[PDB]
Amino acid sequence: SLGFLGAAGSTMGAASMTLTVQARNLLSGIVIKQLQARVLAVEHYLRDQQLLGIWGCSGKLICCTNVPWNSSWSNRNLSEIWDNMTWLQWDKEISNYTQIIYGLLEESQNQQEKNEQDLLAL
Amino acid sequence: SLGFLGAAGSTMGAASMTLTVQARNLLSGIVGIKQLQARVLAVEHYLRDQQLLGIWGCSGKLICCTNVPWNSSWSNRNLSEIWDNMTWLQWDKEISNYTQIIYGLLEESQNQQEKNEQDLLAL
Amino acid sequence: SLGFLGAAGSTMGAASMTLTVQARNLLSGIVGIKQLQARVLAVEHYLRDQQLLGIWGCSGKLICCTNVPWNSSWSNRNLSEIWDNMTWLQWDKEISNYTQIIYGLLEESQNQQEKNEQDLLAL
Amino acid sequence: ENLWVTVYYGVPVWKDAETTLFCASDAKAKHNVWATHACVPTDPNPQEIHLENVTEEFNMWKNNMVEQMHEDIISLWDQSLKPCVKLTPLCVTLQCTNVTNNITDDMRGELKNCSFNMTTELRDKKQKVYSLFYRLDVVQINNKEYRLINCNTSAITQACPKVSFEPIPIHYCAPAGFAILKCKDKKFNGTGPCPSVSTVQCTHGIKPVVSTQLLLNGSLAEEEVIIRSENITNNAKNILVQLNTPVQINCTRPNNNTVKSIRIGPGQWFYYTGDIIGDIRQAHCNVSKATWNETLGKVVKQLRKHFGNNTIIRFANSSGGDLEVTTHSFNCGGEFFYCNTSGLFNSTWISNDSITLPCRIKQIINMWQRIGQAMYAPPIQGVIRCVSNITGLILTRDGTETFRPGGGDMRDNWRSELYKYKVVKIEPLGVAPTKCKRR
Amino acid sequence: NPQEIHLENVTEEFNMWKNNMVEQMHEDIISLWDQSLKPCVKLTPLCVT
Amino acid sequence: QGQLVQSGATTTKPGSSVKISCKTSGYRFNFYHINWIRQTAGRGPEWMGWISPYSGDKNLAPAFQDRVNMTTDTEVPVTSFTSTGAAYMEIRNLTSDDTGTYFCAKGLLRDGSSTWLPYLWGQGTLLTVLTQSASVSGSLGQSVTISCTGPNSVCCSHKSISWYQWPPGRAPTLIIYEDNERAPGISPRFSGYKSYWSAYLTISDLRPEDETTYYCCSYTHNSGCVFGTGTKVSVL
Ligand SMILES: *[C@@H]1O[C@H](CO)[C@@H](O[C@@H]2O[C@H](CO)[C@@H](O[C@@H]3O[C@H](CO[C@H]4O[C@H](CO)[C@@H](O)[C@H](O)[C@@H]4O)[C@@H](O)[C@H](O[C@H]4O[C@H](CO)[C@@H](O)[C@H](O)[C@@H]4O)[C@@H]3O)[C@H](O)[C@H]2NC(C)=O)[C@H](O)[C@H]1NC(C)=O
Ligand SMILES: *[C@@H]1O[C@H](CO)[C@@H](O[C@@H]2O[C@H](CO)[C@@H](O[C@@H]3O[C@H](CO)[C@@H](O)[C@H](O)[C@@H]3O)[C@H](O)[C@H]2NC(C)=O)[C@H](O)[C@H]1NC(C)=O
Ligand SMILES: *[C@@H]1O[C@H](CO)[C@@H](O[C@@H]2O[C@H](CO)[C@@H](O[C@@H]3O[C@H](CO)[C@@H](O)[C@H](O)[C@@H]3O)[C@H](O)[C@H]2NC(C)=O)[C@H](O)[C@H]1NC(C)=O
Ligand SMILES: *[C@@H]1O[C@H](CO)[C@@H](O[C@@H]2O[C@H](CO)[C@@H](O)[C@H](O)[C@H]2NC(C)=O)[C@H](O)[C@H]1NC(C)=O
Ligand SMILES: *[C@@H]1O[C@H](CO)[C@@H](O[C@@H]2O[C@H](CO)[C@@H](O)[C@H](O)[C@H]2NC(C)=O)[C@H](O)[C@H]1NC(C)=O
Ligand SMILES: *[C@@H]1O[C@H](CO)[C@@H](O[C@@H]2O[C@H](CO)[C@@H](O)[C@H](O)[C@H]2NC(C)=O)[C@H](O)[C@H]1NC(C)=O
Ligand SMILES: *[C@@H]1O[C@H](CO)[C@@H](O[C@@H]2O[C@H](CO)[C@@H](O)[C@H](O)[C@H]2NC(C)=O)[C@H](O)[C@H]1NC(C)=O
Ligand SMILES: *[C@@H]1O[C@H](CO)[C@@H](O)[C@H](O)[C@H]1NC(C)=O
Ligand SMILES: *[C@@H]1O[C@H](CO)[C@@H](O)[C@H](O)[C@H]1NC(C)=O
Ligand SMILES: *[C@@H]1O[C@H](CO)[C@@H](O)[C@H](O)[C@H]1NC(C)=O
Ligand SMILES: *[C@@H]1O[C@H](CO)[C@@H](O)[C@H](O)[C@H]1NC(C)=O
Ligand SMILES: *[C@@H]1O[C@H](CO)[C@@H](O)[C@H](O)[C@H]1NC(C)=O
Ligand SMILES: *[C@@H]1O[C@H](CO)[C@@H](O)[C@H](O)[C@H]1NC(C)=O
Ligand SMILES: *[C@@H]1O[C@H](CO)[C@@H](O)[C@H](O)[C@H]1NC(C)=O
Ligand SMILES: *[C@@H]1O[C@H](CO)[C@@H](O)[C@H](O)[C@H]1NC(C)=O
Ligand SMILES: *[C@@H]1O[C@H](CO)[C@@H](O)[C@H](O)[C@H]1NC(C)=O
Ligand SMILES: *[C@@H]1O[C@H](CO)[C@@H](O)[C@H](O)[C@H]1NC(C)=O
Ligand SMILES: *[C@@H]1O[C@H](CO)[C@@H](O)[C@H](O)[C@H]1NC(C)=O
Ligand SMILES: *[C@@H]1O[C@H](CO)[C@@H](O)[C@H](O)[C@H]1NC(C)=O
Ligand SMILES: *[C@@H]1O[C@H](CO)[C@@H](O)[C@H](O)[C@H]1NC(C)=O
Ligand SMILES: *[C@@H]1O[C@H](CO)[C@@H](O)[C@H](O)[C@H]1NC(C)=O
Ligand SMILES: *[C@@H]1O[C@H](CO)[C@@H](O)[C@H](O)[C@H]1NC(C)=O
Repeated sequence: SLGFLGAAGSTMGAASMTLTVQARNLLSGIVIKQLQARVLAVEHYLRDQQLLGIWGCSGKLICCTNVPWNSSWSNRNLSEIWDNMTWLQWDKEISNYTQIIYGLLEESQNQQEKNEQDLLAL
Repeated sequence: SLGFLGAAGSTMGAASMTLTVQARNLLSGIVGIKQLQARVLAVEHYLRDQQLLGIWGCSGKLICCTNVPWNSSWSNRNLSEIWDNMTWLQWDKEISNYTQIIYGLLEESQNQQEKNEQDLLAL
Repeated sequence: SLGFLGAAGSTMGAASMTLTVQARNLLSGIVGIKQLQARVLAVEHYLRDQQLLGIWGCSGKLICCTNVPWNSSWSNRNLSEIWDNMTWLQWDKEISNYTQIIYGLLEESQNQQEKNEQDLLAL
Repeated sequence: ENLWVTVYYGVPVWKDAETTLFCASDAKAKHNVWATHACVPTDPNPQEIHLENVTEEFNMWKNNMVEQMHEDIISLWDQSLKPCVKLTPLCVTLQCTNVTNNITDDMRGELKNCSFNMTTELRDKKQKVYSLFYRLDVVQINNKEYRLINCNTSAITQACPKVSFEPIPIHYCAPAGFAILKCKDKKFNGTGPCPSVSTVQCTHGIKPVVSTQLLLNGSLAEEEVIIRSENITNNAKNILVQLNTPVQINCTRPNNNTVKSIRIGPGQWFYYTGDIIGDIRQAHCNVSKATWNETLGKVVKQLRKHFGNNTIIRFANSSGGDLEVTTHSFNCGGEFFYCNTSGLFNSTWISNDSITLPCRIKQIINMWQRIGQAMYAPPIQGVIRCVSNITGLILTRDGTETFRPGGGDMRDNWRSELYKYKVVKIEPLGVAPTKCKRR
Repeated sequence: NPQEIHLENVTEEFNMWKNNMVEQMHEDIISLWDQSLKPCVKLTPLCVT
Repeated sequence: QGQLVQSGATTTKPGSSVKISCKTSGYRFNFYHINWIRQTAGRGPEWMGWISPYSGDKNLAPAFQDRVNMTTDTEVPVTSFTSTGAAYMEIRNLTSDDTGTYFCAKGLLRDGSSTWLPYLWGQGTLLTVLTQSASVSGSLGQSVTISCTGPNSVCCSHKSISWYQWPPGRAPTLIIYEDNERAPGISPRFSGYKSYWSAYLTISDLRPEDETTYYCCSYTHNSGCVFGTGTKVSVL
């Protein structure tokens, strides 16, 4: 337990084990312009849950998907990522294809919902 | 991929296959008293829609089935006469007579389903 | 059906069977700088209640059971001495000494449960 | 066969509604009266989505975007007028003369040289100064004594000389969960079901041009010329004519006026009309005669579609009322022009070179909604000349037929542009029966 | 209790001359000065000989 | 709902070309195809062709390939879901052998496998291979079963079968479509069944108004209605 943003410079795997400590400080704390920031802040939180729900990860901090990993995004290996980099430099390197990944997650969850609706008809 | 509200005049089944495209533009986009009042108003409608979504047990899912049956007095039409035959606009226009009753029945059915699950999990 | 806050003086179990009736009147109704400040504040309390609901793994459900046990030092009373014996008001009055500890333990239990599920899904 | 209810989030169903609309303008940076700096600057791509098989009922005469824009424009005028210097000390007795006005003995009163005592930076001292006032801004007392028109009726404040009254495009937009319905029918009457409907988040660039009897810098009809009215059979409802070929108008004041900065009080410097360099001429507007005749012909050919091919209609000038109603009134270069339009609507049409219009100049203008607040337009130096497109008309029926122009309400000018747009809300929840059951 | 959390292994690029807190504080101070100056008595009558 | 009104009953000698109008009301004229079907005295009911008042894409029978001309004009939206339209049809090399009653009928749905099927029929205008049961009858309370069959060019799952009730010279009415599904408002006493070589229409608990003739249609998603000979029912 290191606190809020404690594992900024740590490896990605070390920071992955403490996700609630950052999740519980996204809309709380002590919060005319000032009220505008709160109304703006909640829109970004709901922006984060809207994308969370549209991918089928409603109410879960770690969710696995059906889309595969494209090597053109990053050629590095698993032991070359989790015990090898911090989230800052990872987000710096992969910041070239995040939107594409988000769209693929959206469409994969949409087709998964359609498949479940088709399957539930027997 | 037709975009936001692309299947307005389309059949209900065709629009049902693209639900994310309308769901992702309900609280985002580009949105001084007038400007801030609309955002606070807009977020209340999303939470109005999500609160009803959760009270029926459809939390975080765009297609959810229920336990309540279909009452013929609401509408006598058939399935193939709805999904491949009508648009969502005229459907909401015609069924706008009994929506409150259906919402109440969904509420009570989910409540009794939760009570039944609480009773069953005691073994 | 007694309405909103009907079972204030009733036993806790009696009020437990009507939870939707109180849940549907937390952000709706009929709700102007003063007026807008309360709306923005009111939705923060609903999200304050919903955020804690999601971090414990009870996303979108009014009755959820947990993995943490009951500590006798909190309260020594029995089940028939709680559900058929007291109202929610006096219960919240009595248990208002250790709620924060319970909330933290719920947080950590859900976190470890998520970690266990991530470990198990790797086969 | 036991069919169960199924919920869908994000169904294409909308309902007509009224909501608050915000302003967005393309980037240009001084600061105009419309406070367009306070609106969002960048429009990347106004993404219009054609809604096929969607025929929706529009009603421009019950539209709510127009009322919102009306109140917003009033708010912009008063917001720009709030921090400027008050002119309460200016309501005094004036000694006025015809300075070289007695040339032909015609336009002697049009502009007048007035001297008077006025306050200075020190409370105890006074200063006697002179200026030039247009005829339309002063009223006699009775000798050569005069007084401002607004003194007996309202308080007076001048505009700050940095804000420009030139209109710039405004894109009106709807918040999240709302949309604007654009009807793309080229023969849209303005009311009823539109067969080809599209959706947008923002309108096109709309300029707030305050004009009368002639719509300036407006949108063009794609085909024919379109005639709109609530109850065309009612003479008490104005007729809005929209053209497809714009007619160009050239307005000018050639009097080379000069400004004289005079200090009224602490941190307050007034701008009077100092002198006129060169000749003293008349402000006027030109329009080509043949183009006006052709556009009048195409207007009457569509007017005949609701009154008969054989009935003969004619065009005459205004019937009376306030100054702003009986004239072509607008804001050119900054100063307010009022042009006599008797030379335009002076033709009778039977079953089957350029002209010029004299204009007078005002700088004391009162608000068209509430009387009790008056704005002094600071005089503009040099020679004023503006070229504009007349694209629409505001006619009034009398009850053969005669048509007289007019329309003194500010919201007519906005109705001339927001007929294509309709604001709707989205209820994205939809229930329908299916053969699926939970668990 | 101003809770400061040391971010170890974190080397971050700072730039005080392009910082935005300073300009914001400048405008806040100006706004506060004018807010305090708004309701007090004007001295226009004081400009005499 | 929805209603379709036809033109007048005028007569003309061979060699000419006549036009028949069909005005629609009470529904989106763009949402459904329109079919023209002619009932001849010396022949069975013949599907002539359909067009789409939305896509303008036409498809006729090869017997009317180079001899019939069918057009429409744009709709007039009445409400968000009601429209008024028209449809015109002519025959170029027209003789006196094409005498009969012509019907214009709107499509069944706007999607699926039975889109263009003639569902809502008109009043009928007076002008100048699939075999079914010969004749069957019954009494009040019992059930009847009418057969329908034809060669491999018009039989089998390969195609879909519909069942129509048709009073002589009057407005028809659809009973069964895609081999088992019945039209809305049809009593459950009617049942459709389909074997690999024939289709059966079962009618239990008969009633006096059922004294009528019946036909069956063989049709795919992009073809025409292949009618039958006819089954004359008797009593009352
Ligand atoms: C606005 O409203 C109009 C009118 O309702 C809609 O147009 C309908 O669109 C649907 C599909 O969107 C059409 O139904 C489909 O027709 C397909 C082909 O029909 C064409 O066939 C030939 C091929 O070129 C054309 O010559 C002919 O004129 C038709 O245009 C079918 O393929 C569809 O499925 C059927 O066939 C396939 C074949 O593989 C099978 O797999 C299926 O199971 C099924 O049997 C389907 O039938 C319908 O015909 C159109 N109606 C009209 C009047 O044109 C618009 O779609 C609508 N717009 C929006 C945006 O919703
Ligand atoms: C409006 O009226 C005022 C009077 O209140 C005019 O100002 C006066 O104009 C006269 C004539 O130009 C000036 O007299 C001249 O003075 C100069 C300089 O001493 C002298 O060389 C000339 O021979 C002549 O005598 C007078 O000084 C001036 N007074 C003031 C206070 O300005 C003004 O010109 C009028 N405006 C117009 C547009 O006519
Ligand atoms: C209708 O639109 C036209 C153009 O879109 C307007 O004409 C514009 O009028 C203004 C002031 O009358 C002109 O501004 C001046 O421009 C000159 C250019 O050298 C500048 O030196 C001046 O300081 C001043 O800024 C503007 O140029 C002119 N635009 C064009 C293209 O000619 C017209 O005013 C509009 N009509 C109404 C009633 O507002
Ligand atoms: C007056 O009308 C003419 C013609 O409608 C305008 O010229 C058009 O301007 C638009 C936008 O600037 C162009 O897309 C067109 O190609 C132009 N066409 C022609 C024939 O010039 C002109 O801009 C209008 N002037 C004013 C002041 O509104
Ligand atoms: C209007 O009058 C002003 C003077 O009041 C003229 O301004 C002069 O313009 C010329 C241009 O070459 C300059 O050289 C002079 O220095 C200007 N004089 C002053 C006092 O600034 C202006 O040119 C006149 N305009 C018209 C159209 O007549
Ligand atoms: C109004 O003024 C404009 C420009 O001052 C005139 O338009 C010009 O017309 C001449 C024709 O001799 C062309 O050569 C120019 O190119 C035009 N200028 C522009 C900017 O297009 C117009 O003719 C005048 N109209 C009237 C009625 O006087
Ligand atoms: C079907 O008949 C219509 C007439 O209602 C034909 O439409 C006209 O045909 C003529 C001759 O080709 C053209 O000059 C007209 O422009 C057409 N339209 C109208 C509105 O008159 C149509 O061509 C005929 N169909 C075929 C295939 O010939
Ligand atoms: C990787 O991405 C490229 C371009 O985005 C695409 O063509 C390719 O199919 C992708 N491969 C995989 C395995 O996803
Ligand atoms: C990301 O894109 C930028 C600009 O195209 C490029 O300079 C950079 O090398 C890219 N990085 C990766 C990891 O693809
Ligand atoms: C249908 O609704 C009516 C009144 O809402 C009710 O009396 C009836 O029992 C309902 N039927 C079914 C089958 O739910
Ligand atoms: C749906 O089917 C019915 C069947 O009678 C038909 O009347 C209607 O026009 C069809 N379309 C709609 C939008 O209801
Ligand atoms: C809704 O109810 C009203 C009043 O009972 C009735 O007039 C109307 O026809 C009904 N509409 C529908 C679609 O049931
Ligand atoms: C009860 O709580 C105390 C302190 O909060 C702790 O020491 C003890 O282990 C707990 N026991 C149980 C059974 O939860
Ligand atoms: C809670 O604490 C208060 C004082 O802090 C005490 O009076 C009360 O008895 C306590 N109740 C329980 C149930 O521990
Ligand atoms: C200006 O001239 C007109 C011409 O009739 C005259 O009536 C008026 O009194 C004059 N004003 C003066 C000299 O102040
Ligand atoms: C200014 O005041 C004096 C007071 O003696 C008066 O004589 C003079 O007429 C006033 N000025 C004007 C323009 O009336
Ligand atoms: C002010 O004077 C004008 C001059 O004619 C007059 O029309 C108007 O009625 C007067 N206003 C009042 C309130 O007397
Ligand atoms: C405008 O045109 C529509 C189109 O049908 C018509 O219904 C309406 O009556 C017309 N209104 C006027 C005022 O002419
Ligand atoms: C239009 O006005 C006339 C008389 O002014 C009136 O009789 C008629 O009812 C009005 N039209 C409508 C739709 O009310
Ligand atoms: C008027 O002339 C037009 C020609 O454009 C014609 O269509 C219309 O029928 C005529 N109306 C009358 C009443 O003669
Ligand atoms: C406008 O001019 C006409 C003649 O050109 C004239 O009769 C009329 O009185 C004038 N109007 C005004 C307000 O001067
Ligand atoms: C108006 O028309 C009449 C007759 O054509 C003509 O005598 C008169 O001079 C015209 N006046 C104007 C201002 O056009």
